[PDB]
Amino acid sequence: DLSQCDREPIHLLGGIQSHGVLLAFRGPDRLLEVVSANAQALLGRPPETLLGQPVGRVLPAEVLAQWEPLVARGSVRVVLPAGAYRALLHESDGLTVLELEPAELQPGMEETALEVVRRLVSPLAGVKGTQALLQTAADTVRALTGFDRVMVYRFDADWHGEVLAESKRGGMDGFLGMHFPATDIPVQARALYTRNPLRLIADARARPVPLLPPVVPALGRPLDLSNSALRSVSPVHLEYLRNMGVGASFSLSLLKEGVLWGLIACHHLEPLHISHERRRACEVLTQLLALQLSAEERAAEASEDAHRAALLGQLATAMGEGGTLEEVLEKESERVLALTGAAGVALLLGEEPLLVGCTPAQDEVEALVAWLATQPFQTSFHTDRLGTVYPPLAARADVAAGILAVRLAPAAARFAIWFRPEVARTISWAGNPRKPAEPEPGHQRLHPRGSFQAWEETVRDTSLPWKRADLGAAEGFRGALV
Amino acid sequence: DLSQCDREPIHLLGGIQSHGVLLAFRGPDRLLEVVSANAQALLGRPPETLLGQPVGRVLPAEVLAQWEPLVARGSVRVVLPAGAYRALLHESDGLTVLELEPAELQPGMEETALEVVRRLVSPLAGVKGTQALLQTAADTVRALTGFDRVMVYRFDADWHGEVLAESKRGGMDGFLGMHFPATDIPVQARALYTRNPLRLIADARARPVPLLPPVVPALGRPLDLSNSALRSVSPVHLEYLRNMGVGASFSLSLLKEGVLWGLIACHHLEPLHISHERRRACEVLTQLLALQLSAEERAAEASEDAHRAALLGQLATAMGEGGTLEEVLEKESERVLALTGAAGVALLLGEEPLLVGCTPAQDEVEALVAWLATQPFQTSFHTDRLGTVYPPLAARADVAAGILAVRLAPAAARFAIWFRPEVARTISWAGNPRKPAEPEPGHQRLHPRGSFQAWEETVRDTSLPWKRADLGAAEGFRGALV
Ligand SMILES: *CCC1=C(Cc2[nH]c(Cc3[nH]c(CC4=NC(=O)C(C=C)=C4C)c(C)c3CCC(=O)O)c(CCC(=O)O)c2C)NC(=O)[C@H]1C
Ligand SMILES: *CCC1=C(Cc2[nH]c(Cc3[nH]c(CC4=NC(=O)C(C=C)=C4C)c(C)c3CCC(=O)O)c(CCC(=O)O)c2C)NC(=O)[C@H]1C
Repeated sequence: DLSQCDREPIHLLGGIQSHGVLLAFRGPDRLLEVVSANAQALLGRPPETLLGQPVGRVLPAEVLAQWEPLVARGSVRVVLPAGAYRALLHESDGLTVLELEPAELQPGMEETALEVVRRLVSPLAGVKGTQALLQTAADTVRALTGFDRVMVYRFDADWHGEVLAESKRGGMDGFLGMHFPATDIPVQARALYTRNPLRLIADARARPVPLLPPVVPALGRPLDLSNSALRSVSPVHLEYLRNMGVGASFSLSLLKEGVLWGLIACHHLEPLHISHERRRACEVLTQLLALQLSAEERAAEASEDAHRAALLGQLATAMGEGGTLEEVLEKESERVLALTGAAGVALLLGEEPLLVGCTPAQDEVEALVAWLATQPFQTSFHTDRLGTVYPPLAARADVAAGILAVRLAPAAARFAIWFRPEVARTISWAGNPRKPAEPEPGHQRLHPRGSFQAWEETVRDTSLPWKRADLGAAEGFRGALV
Repeated sequence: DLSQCDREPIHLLGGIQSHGVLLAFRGPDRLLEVVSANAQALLGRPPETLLGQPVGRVLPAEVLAQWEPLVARGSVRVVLPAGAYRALLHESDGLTVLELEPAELQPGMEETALEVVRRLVSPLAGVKGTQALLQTAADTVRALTGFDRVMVYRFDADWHGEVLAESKRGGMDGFLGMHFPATDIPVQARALYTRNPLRLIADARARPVPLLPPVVPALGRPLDLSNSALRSVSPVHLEYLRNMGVGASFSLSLLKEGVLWGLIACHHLEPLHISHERRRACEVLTQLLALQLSAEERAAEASEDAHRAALLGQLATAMGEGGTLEEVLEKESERVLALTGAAGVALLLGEEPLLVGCTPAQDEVEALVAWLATQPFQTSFHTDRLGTVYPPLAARADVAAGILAVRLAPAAARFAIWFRPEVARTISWAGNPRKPAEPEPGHQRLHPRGSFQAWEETVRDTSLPWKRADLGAAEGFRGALV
């Protein structure tokens, strides 16, 4: 259900967080289009005052002369009196928006950065697990920027998600694992993330400063301030940081193959600044988890479906050692129950069901196969909510929860299905998971939570997942029987 | 192993490189043991002289401070007068050694080092080949190292291999797709390569130079300068250079998962040098493609094994429809002869076999199992040399070149086998491999082979090797034939 958590158009508000410089260019005489109320404490003149006029009469040697390589390169180094700010510019509406903001100072970066990166890619990164991949990312970002707590909050199925890391200064709180809403990083904000990796809400205690003059003439709405290394970000997300204990919340975003995954998310007690170049090399490490993820949750399969096949290669040479349908589906479906580690399986190869492991009684099954000739799939329907499809076989939530359809033939109920059950689970939310975002009488003006204190919920009457190798252990066993 | 190339004790050989100054202080109260030849140049005295004399009673004030921060840190920033170098050390045989050796002249070395990490990484890399993947990185090695000819090359099957990547400058003789030996980086090299990537012969033409006193007081032979940086080399490797465009080598490990997937040398037309940090930068990137093409085989497998589920599926729902095997197979033949990377096929199910496609004569299909049942296997026998281990069929470079077996019922002579042609496939060999290195009258000191021109090896035999997602389509079939 779309809501104004999603609705509300967070690219175009009134640009930028108060340490910036947007001076923007309709046409070939540059000309100053959308300026910045905060433009008098760099430059020397007020903005209004050169809003109508060229970059001949605006920019100083420093930034101006390297307006050439701006185009050429993407980044340049204006080192004008105030110290050393950045620049960064792309095309907008009819706009060559020069951005521009503070610079890094230390040679650290390469040396710091590197010693850091070779942590997150050693001789063999994954000797004791994937947690140890996840975490180092966390460790290194919090130790590469210089922070307190960070995390690995990944989305799942619902676009829900949970934090899967922690590195800290013994004396904050956290959010260690705890599942907490899908009504946070919503579709308009977290789809602008496939596009615009990195954020910097930082001294997100302070106020947002406007542009000039609100509507960027021609267009109608504000600018398009989405691709801009500065976005002042919404209230709805900042009223909420203020209840959380955040001057700055960084968030370094993620992806492997043209899908999201989760974020990085660095909380800090007071507010901090990270440079174009080094929240760009933040990006180079969040990028570097998304590989070694891809790599060997992939390769895990290969390895881990040899040790599956051997269990097929066993129940195959059974086949080889004397015609014995029933009796050799009996013994080597200890090894079938364990193909997909489960508690049973009933088979309908014509007669009744020689049904073996730890499942329901014939009566129930027979009522199940009929009902299952009613459902629409090419080979194998599976479910992990046995009530949510066929609630006759609810109360069997203790040995049933999912089944593994394989139609052994066309216009027939010839089959085999098995019985995977319910499991504890304490996915723990950051307050009652029902109410995530709660407002005042009318329902147009809504605010944050103000909570996060481990209100538990019990994912229950559920089951496990169905790893690529389950689905695939079946289509090989189709051919076995035929 | 094999011939005066054989034995040579290539590490413990004394003799170092002339821009660095190796020397260790054995003993507890840390006392200068053996000093290195052209040891002064930086050290101000005659080498021999100060052969007793504690840590720093000898080597300056400057380094005496630094003495402390390298015990702890591995690496320090020494700076005497003569531009002045920095030692990276270890503890390579009871004594614990200097490697006092140049520096980074300009803080770009790192600047560059990081951004060429980006070229070889951005998610959307390897999206126009893996020839290109490999190459893309290889292009950003050479970008740093300065060098004038980079390789990146793989050892196939044997411990031979072929230059399968280039990237030279102008008028540079090139091995683009060219090919050469095994007796180059021989047994001795690697065992030494797996533990420390990197080797540098930089004035590869300037002559080594002793280090007093060729054999260690309390041990026997020359040092054992195994792990080091201004070592030298078997007096032969830099020897099979003086008869090439020899600049100075620079080679790396790509130890892929466990084993040595090859390496990547680069030489100039004359002298160069690179630094401790720029070496490590070298190192870091060969870890890279290595990790990269691990993640690519380990992937494109997963693609194949899923790709021929959806084949098999097709197959089994021919298999479970009509009258009998011979009938269903007639068409589905072509579909199974698309599985063992499909070439041809047998099918000895008792009766006179079957030929479904391209095959030889029913006699030769029986005279195979006559041989096969007499010799070993639990199942199956991909030999692509099928005309040598079994030459009754030693002329079938049309119809059969290897085969694929499968025990259909085990302890019983029913198989189901695959014919798989010879394949003409040009090979441009470098000089004559019937000349690894021509020796002198005696056969006891070898100089090398001093020519390397295009050498044709159009082979007729072998057969496009069966892989995992090849071979792998068989375990299932064992199960199918029943
Ligand atoms: C009615 C809409 C609502 C918004 C708007 C909104 N939500 C987000 C996303 C967001 N939420 C969190 C929470 C959080 N605390 C942590 O420690 C971590 C990670 C471990 C998370 C995810 C985060 C971090 C984010 C976005 C990442 C970030 O905040 O840096 C956003 C994104 C902000 C934007 O404008 O881009 C918006 C706009 N918030 C609500 O509660 C509801 C009302
Ligand atoms: C009779 C014994 C022989 C030796 C002894 C020997 N050779 C080497 C070095 C070596 N050869 C190659 C191959 C190679 N890599 C490339 O990129 C190219 C083309 C430009 C070629 C031909 C390599 C890579 C190496 C070592 C890499 C390097 O140069 O650093 C060594 C290694 C000595 C050491 O480990 O320090 C030994 C001991 N070589 C012969 O050909 C025969 C005569």
